Amino acid sequence: AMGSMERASLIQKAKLAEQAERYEDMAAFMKGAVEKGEELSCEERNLLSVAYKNVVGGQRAAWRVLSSIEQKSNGPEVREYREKVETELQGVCDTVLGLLDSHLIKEAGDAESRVFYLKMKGDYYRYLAEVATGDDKKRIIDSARSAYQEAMDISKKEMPPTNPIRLGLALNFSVFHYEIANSPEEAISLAKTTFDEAMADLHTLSEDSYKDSTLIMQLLRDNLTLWT
Amino acid sequence: AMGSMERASLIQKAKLAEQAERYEDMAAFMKGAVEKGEELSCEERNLLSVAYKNVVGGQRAAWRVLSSIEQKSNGPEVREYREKVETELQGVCDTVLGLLDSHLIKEAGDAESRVFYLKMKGDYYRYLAEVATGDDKKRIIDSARSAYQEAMDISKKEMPPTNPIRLGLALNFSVFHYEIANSPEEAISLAKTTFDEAMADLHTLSEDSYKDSTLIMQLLRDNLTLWT
Amino acid sequence: RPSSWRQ
Amino acid sequence: RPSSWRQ
Ligand SMILES: *Cc1ccc(-n2ccnc2-c2cccc(*)c2)cc1OC
Ligand SMILES: *Cc1ccc(-n2ccnc2-c2cccc(*)c2)cc1OC
Ligand SMILES: [Ca+2]
Ligand SMILES: [Ca+2]
Ligand SMILES: [Ca+2]
Ligand SMILES: [Ca+2]
Ligand SMILES: [Ca+2]
Ligand SMILES: [Ca+2]
Ligand SMILES: [Cl-]
Ligand SMILES: [Cl-]
Repeated sequence: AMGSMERASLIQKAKLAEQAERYEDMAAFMKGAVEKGEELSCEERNLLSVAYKNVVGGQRAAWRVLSSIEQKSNGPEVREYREKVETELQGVCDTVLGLLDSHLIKEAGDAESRVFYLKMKGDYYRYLAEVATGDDKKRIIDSARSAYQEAMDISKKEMPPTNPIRLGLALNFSVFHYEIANSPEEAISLAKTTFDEAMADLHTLSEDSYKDSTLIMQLLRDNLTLWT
Repeated sequence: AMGSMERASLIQKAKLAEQAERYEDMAAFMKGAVEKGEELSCEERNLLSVAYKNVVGGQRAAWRVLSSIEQKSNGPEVREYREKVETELQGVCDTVLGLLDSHLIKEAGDAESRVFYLKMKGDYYRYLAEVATGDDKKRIIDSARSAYQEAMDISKKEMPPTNPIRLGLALNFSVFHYEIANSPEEAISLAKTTFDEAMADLHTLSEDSYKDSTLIMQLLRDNLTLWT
Repeated sequence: RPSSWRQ
Repeated sequence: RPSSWRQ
């Protein structure tokens, strides 16, 4: 749909859509930018992530409302409408995963880009896993696990423990363990070890980097407080 | 799009969409219900209004963000994207106005339904007027004025001064005078007279009706405080 | 900036 | 109920 717009114009309009809180537009613009075939800059990767995180976040919140209504109920309308929202959510996840597979991940050579995209792949398989109930649900869960695990291996080799991407990845992998994999002890261990190793590296950081890292450490702490 | 779904199922799903805060879905369901060709109940009219008010409200907020960015700017991207949002907003307003014209208003015989639909017609012409800049802008403004005026004439003849529809209509017509028609004195006079005449009728109301009416009187008071 | 009817 | 990464 965006094939006739300049890459730079798509990026400019994604930023405008973000300011207008028009996240569906933002995602379509960033999808078009990705499909230009060039690698994404750090800022552009963040725009891609913000756009789709907000779109799928609204779908997930709606699915949870409807799933809760459906559970209390057991006509076909509640199930039908939950299925409609669920199908739309799966479509958005498939779109993101398709962008990562064609061809963001294979062209991502630097640790910051490769870990970023593999974290995204884990996240969107995780969102698929949240609604999965059929023959492929175990494979969906393992696909999330595998993507997160590769990202973790690279991040531990190539990034400092305070790196915000590394911290956000560990945060989300810990949520995967707690919420999806039924592994709360793994979730807690990962969050604690991530927090403690970041704490011990804060002394190396500038004031601005310190603020970036401690913000995400607080989310790890919030989860540990919820879980223990 | 909704021609194959039962009217009652469309209404049920509109209520589910409201709970899920899925207002675009809610509007599409209520559009389908209207297109069944039967008159709408009081509750159904409220669902129709809530759905489209939320959809166009998001579009208006986005248009204002983009128009403000565009004004500070003076490439084509900001103007192009403002135009895109503007066209989508005009499309939603045209859809609502088309439902009112085919055939909600002509079948609305009771004061509560007829005033409700004419207030809606005034509102959606008002939203068109907010973005209008061409040859037809004066006609758009007069179309809003004419719809509001007919609704006011009926409401003053057929409804008590505390009736919530009558109060919401007067509130919105006063906003039309202040924001669209460049008639702040008319806006203030209307809001004051509406507030005072409702105040003098509160003694006739039950506790629940009193709460309904005083809630909208407070919006009139908030505007008078902003304007004086 | 002024309030129109809202829920 | 737990927090995943958010802005
Ligand atoms: C998943 C994730 C984790 C951290 C960040 N982040 C925090 C502060 N700065 C960043 C960042 C911005 C742009 C590129 C890389 C990191 C962002 C995340 O996802 C967007
Ligand atoms: C425009 C408007 C004004 C008032 C109400 N309202 C307030 C309290 N109850 C109502 C109402 C609900 C359903 C039908 C008629 C009035 C609602 C408005 O628009 C929905
Ligand atoms: Ca080009
Ligand atoms: Ca399904
Ligand atoms: Ca590369
Ligand atoms: Ca039928
Ligand atoms: Ca235009
Ligand atoms: Ca009738
Ligand atoms: Cl449905
Ligand atoms: Cl555009």
